[PDB]
Amino acid sequence: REHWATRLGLILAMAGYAVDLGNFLRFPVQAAENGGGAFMIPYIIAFLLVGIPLMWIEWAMGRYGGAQGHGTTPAIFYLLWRNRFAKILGVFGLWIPLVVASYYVYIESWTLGFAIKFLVGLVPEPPTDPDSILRPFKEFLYSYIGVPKGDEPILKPSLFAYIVFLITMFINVSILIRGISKGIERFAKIAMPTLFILAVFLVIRVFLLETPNGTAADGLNFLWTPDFEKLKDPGVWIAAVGQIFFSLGLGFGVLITFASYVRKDQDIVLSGLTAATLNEKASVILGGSISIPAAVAFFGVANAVAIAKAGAFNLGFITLPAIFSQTAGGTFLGFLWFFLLFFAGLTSSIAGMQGMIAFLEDELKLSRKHAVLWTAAIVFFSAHLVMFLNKSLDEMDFWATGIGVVFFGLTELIIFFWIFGADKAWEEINRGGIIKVPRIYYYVMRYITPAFLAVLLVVWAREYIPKIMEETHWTVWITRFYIIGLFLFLTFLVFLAERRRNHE
Ligand SMILES: CNCC[C@H](Oc1cccc2ccccc12)c1cccs1
Ligand code: NA
Ligand code: NA
Repeated sequence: REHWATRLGLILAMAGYAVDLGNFLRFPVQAAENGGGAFMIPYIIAFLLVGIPLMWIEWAMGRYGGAQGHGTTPAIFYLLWRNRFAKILGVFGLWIPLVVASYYVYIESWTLGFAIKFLVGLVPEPPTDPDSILRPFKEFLYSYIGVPKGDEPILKPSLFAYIVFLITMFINVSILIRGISKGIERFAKIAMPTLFILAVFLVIRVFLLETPNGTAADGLNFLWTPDFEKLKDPGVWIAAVGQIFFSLGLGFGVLITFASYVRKDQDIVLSGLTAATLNEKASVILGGSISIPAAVAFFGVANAVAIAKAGAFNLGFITLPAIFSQTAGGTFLGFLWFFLLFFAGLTSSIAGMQGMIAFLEDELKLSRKHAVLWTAAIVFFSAHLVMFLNKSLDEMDFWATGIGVVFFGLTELIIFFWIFGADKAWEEINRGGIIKVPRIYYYVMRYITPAFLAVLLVVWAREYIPKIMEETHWTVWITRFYIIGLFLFLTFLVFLAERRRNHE
């Protein structure tokens, strides 16, 4: 079985996964809408009661399973719990990241495409007024995606967008086919530094932004000034727990798979806590210093609320490109910005797609080459639903992310710590640990963490399901049809996996 070559490379791969577009876009938007600096109170709390505990647990289950040659949850859940159901529950952690890959790698391709379009200067050049500057870029993006101009829910992506998507897929395969060490780890050692450099460079450039409408200091002001009155809202405390979950990448079965390449007695306590810290630093220091400030600097603090309510997607693909077109040498900035995003995704997409590679290797005894190619084949095929069918992307995101993560995490907690036994689990976490987990975290992992995840479940159940189930167009059933079909298909492979083992 493959293994991580260097302790550093492990942390950089793990952090590479956690650091993504969410760091630079989603996190700054969530903070501004939920108390600003006051949002740090429920965010840090969720990081300590839910994020950190679950991080150690997925690392634990991973290494525990990796020692026995199994990187995926259909096998691992069957080692913690020896039930027919546990294999089935485990399919979700094989199903979830495969659904994400079905649309993320594509979104990742956009950044690459925009990065190229900006580097060669093939971008709109306005013209004055905000809607006169944004619209050429709002339309620039829509021509790439192929946003429907009619009542039809049909996307028509440009030939370029499709070709970049193919190139992007190819790039992923290139790294993935070289294995864990000479591929993922080797790239994590290049990507993360390059990522940091670009972030700092952009940060410095943004602080020097001065327009008649405001400055970057106005952006850091609006973002970090604390509105404690919003801490009364449960929704802020829900968004915080959700964000931490989302930022660390919990519930996707990616940490589990990655940590299964960690050797049996190697540290996971300190190593995980490090990678988790790298992610958070990137979010508050780098990410919160580029997007929101620059937006406020150019449009003034007057629109800072309107900008934040415009969503993370608009901020990153319409707003920020439009601002760069108005700055000295801004075409290059667009290139640095999109190339910054590109790597941030590429370091996550190679992680997300490793779970399916691992399964085919571990359970179906496929070579790494075959396991990589077939995984690429599945993702490429399924993506056409995202590329061509409007709002398919959102349906996959909704189900996979939302439910998947919350439900799976709570499943991971119960199986490992309640079913497999808390004491056996706690030892599994602290074993080989450079530092030991604080004795108080035993109670957090056993009660506080699943309580949070459960209240999150209930709130989530009440607010978002009734919405998607009735008010959405009928075409969502196509996406539902397909993502259900995937789960059935993955059930079947798991079935074939166990039938092959009884023979040998
Ligand atoms: C927070 N770090 C990774 C984010 C996570 O990343 C992934 C998580 C799981 C599988 C993935 C497969 C391909 C690409 C990214 C994947 C997601 C991003 C967007 C929706 S879910
Ligand atoms: Na993150
Ligand atoms: Na990444």
